[PDB]
Amino acid sequence: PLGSQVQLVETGGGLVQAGGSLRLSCTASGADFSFYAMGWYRQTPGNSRELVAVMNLNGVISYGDSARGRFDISRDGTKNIVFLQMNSLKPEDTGVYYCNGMRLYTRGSVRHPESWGQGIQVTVSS
Amino acid sequence: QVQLAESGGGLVQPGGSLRLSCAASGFTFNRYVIRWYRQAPGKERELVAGISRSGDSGRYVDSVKGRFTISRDNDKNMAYLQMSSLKPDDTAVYYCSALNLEDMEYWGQGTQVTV
Amino acid sequence: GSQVQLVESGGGLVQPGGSLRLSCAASGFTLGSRYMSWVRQAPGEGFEWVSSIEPSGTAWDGDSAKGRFTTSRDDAKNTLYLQMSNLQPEDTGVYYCATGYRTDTRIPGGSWGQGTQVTVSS
Amino acid sequence: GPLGSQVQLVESGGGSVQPGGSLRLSCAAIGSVFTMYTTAWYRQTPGNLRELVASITDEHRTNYAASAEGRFTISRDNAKHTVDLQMTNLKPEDTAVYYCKLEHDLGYYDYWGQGTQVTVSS
Amino acid sequence: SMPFVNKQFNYKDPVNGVDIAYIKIPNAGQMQPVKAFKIHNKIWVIPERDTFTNPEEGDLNPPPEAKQVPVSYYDSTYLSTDNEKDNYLKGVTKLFERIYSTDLGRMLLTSIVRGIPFWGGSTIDTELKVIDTNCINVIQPDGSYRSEELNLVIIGPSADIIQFECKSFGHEVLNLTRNGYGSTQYIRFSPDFTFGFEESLEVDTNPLLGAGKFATDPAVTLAHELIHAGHRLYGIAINPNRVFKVNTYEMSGLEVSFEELRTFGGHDAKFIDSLQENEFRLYYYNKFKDIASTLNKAKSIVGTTASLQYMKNVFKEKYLLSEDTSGKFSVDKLKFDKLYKMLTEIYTEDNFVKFFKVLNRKTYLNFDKAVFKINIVPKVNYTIYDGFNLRNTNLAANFNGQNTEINNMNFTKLKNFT
Amino acid sequence: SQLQLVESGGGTVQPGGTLRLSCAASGFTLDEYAIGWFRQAPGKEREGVSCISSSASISYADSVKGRFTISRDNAKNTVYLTMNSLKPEDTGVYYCARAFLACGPVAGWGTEYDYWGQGTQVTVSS
Ligand SMILES: [Zn+2]
Repeated sequence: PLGSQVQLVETGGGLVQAGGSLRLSCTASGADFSFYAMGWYRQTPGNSRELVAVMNLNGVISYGDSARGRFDISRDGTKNIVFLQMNSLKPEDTGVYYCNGMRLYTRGSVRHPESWGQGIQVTVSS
Repeated sequence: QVQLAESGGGLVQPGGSLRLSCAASGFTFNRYVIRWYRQAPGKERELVAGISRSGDSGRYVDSVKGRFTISRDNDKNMAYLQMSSLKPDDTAVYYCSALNLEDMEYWGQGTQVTV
Repeated sequence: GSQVQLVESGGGLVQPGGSLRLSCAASGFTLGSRYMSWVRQAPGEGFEWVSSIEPSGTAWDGDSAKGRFTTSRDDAKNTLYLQMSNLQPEDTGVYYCATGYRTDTRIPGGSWGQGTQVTVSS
Repeated sequence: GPLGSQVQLVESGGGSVQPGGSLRLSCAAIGSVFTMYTTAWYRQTPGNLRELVASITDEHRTNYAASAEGRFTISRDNAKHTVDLQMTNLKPEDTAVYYCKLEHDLGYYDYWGQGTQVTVSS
Repeated sequence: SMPFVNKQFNYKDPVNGVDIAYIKIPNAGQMQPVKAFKIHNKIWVIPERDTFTNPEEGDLNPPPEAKQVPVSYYDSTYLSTDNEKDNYLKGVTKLFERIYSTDLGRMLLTSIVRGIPFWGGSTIDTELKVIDTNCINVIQPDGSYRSEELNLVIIGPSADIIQFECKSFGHEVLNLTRNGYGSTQYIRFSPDFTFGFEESLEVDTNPLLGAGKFATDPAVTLAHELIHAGHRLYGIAINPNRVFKVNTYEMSGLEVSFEELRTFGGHDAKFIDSLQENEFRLYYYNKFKDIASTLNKAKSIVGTTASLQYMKNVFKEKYLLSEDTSGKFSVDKLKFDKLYKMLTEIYTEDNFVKFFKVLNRKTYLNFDKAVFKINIVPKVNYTIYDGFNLRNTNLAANFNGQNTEINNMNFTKLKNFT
Repeated sequence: SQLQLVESGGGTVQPGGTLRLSCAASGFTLDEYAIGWFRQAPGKEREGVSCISSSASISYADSVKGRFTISRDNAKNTVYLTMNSLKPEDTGVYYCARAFLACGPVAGWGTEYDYWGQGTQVTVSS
């Protein structure tokens, strides 16, 4: 379980009225390294796990279907601290949001599993 | 994300019985071999049982033959380590792991059992 | 399973859109233990692989079968099947049951039925 | 097209001397992992068996046939990948084709030279 | 003088069930049978993208763009047509011949052919039994299928086209690549691409300088993977949790395994400590003793019409065991030392560069610069004896054949990694 | 290219005589094939005589030790059986058969011998 030493502690979920905003946050502990990419996935009731927004240190950002323009992802430099500013929330954004961390690798380097947070609940009333 | 959630452990009397269970998610379970390890505080980890992908066949470390039984439910993505005739040495943190390709071994959290 | 016999039937004259079911009675070996292939040949042309079925029962489709032809097998009756649907003039030809997977040429050691004629015309 | 041997044993030297004379034999191994071979010299007369004269390992440990003891010395150059046989006090009986052998120390395969003539006569 | 691939294969040649046949790999039950080619005893080539060995890599969908690392290349259409599969097959066979044409490569390939995975699959100690993940099912023209042992499969790469690697199926209680047993090795590899590197060491070991002026000879790349397979077939691979951090940037946290350092060779391989080196050899000397013991105590064999004594002799041939007048096997320390040193110190990327006489990265701790499309199958482009540096042309000197600017007709840059 | 095994060198000799049999291999290399010699007298079973493995590991049937010598020329891809002190009992058709890498046992061999030649006749008579 040597990889289980890295932990993704996530904060900033909660209740909000439709049209409001939330800011999710995630700080990693136990890492002697800087993640190449960090981001956010979600799982809505009765549906599988989908990408919300993920960004790598070269500035590339990938989004789920309705995220770009509404959800802004940011990161504290190369520190393993990442934020999700969720604007204009809607009721079907309700679900559990997980942190994600991906280490860099090259063709000849050691590979590592990705890191995942335990999840935090976001629930937006209509 | 691959997850292996183990449970069924605790404090047991010499001669008692235990059933360890592991909940597997996030990978194609029926294509993975399932292992049970253990590790006392002052000793290196030790493999205790392993079962073929299909449940075809299992093998056991000598110290547990006839006392321990490993099994898998490929319909429910569950693995078990049913234990019996517990001994004061069998006390350790027990780990379940899954692997299909050598060197690509996914681990569980662990469950402490004391005799 | 040395001496092998394959006898197809089910061919016929059909109009475009129509349906046919081919069968092949196998004898001398256990059909369910082999890879088998449905193959067709239009006059003056090479063989076209239609579909195969595995010992496990999994069927695989060539281009002509995809979304239209269902390959299946009755183990106890030692019989293979090709349910055809939405047939079109370009499906015309002789249809063979042949041993092997993705069979489309006569290969030493492979066995073939005698074929059954499929004609699609309006 | 055609493929040649992965390793080439290029023998040189030898010749024709009178009894009591000396001759040197040499062999360059081209393209071999010289380290994983014993290097030996053999000799053969027509109709007879190819016989060991002397061999030497990568660490330069030598082995001589009884005929070679006290007059022949075998040496080995692990940088140049050569093996040499210095013959002295030669006798008519030493007349033969001499061959170098690269003998794989794990038994994988061997390489043999073409053969170099040594003639001793008055 | 015999070729390693004693037959001319075309992708569209009809199956025969012996060296051309549709095959299924074990525990990939839902996979479609794939056409395969037995280019040499114990060695099969499958010109397909590898959607089979790993069930979590069952398609060629790339990750989200943010999740792709700089050194990666995705093209889901690569290796989808019969013409590409034909060219892939002939590219792989040509590389095998190039390797086999050196004494180093002949030796390595001999080790690979005789490195049969051990028959250690029974729960009964005294019963020899194959391990089924060291076999494939070979479909016959009569529709029957036959289980066949094999040491080596060359397969096309998965979604990442340039992720070349040597993998093998694991076992419930045996770590086959590190207990001396060995296991069938699957090498994701493509002869249709190669990597740009830089002749200047300063640039080659800098992650952003240069764009990859020189092209790696794909024979070296294949040989690299074949060296891993050699370690793994003899069950002497170094545990992948033995790694050392790249201390030159650093906060990336990049690491390379000892297994990789050993495989590359040269100055790299001296970072492994001499104390550890002797210990690994002792460990595996003991594992070879254990295998000889298991063979001496073997009383029966199952799942084959081959005799028990023959199967015992197969493994005497693999591990170079001694046999006494009672028929008992033992490990000869001189032959084991030579076998071990050969597998680990002789068979190295750096030594293949010396035998091929090509230009190559001088260290494993370099940085890839680009991927190029290539086509080594035409003899006017690349040969068994010369690679790109055709000795009968102006490409003979200064590694001009690997110079992607001088020999620019032989390279199409597909992606810069910098 | 094409697979072939050709025995030759047989004939009629007298008791005490000598014959050298050849086994020429085509389509495969002795670098990876063992070669065993067999013989079948009219009306009796086949019996193993001798085998020489790909690494030149050598075995003999008891009734032939000290009389026959098996040897090999990998350059010629040929295996030889030099037979001295021939006895009437040695009469029969002699065959060579390949086996991958290793020799089978002198008696009780299995399907490891997967290919063999048409044989060569050896007659030992006064
Ligand atoms: Zn490597």
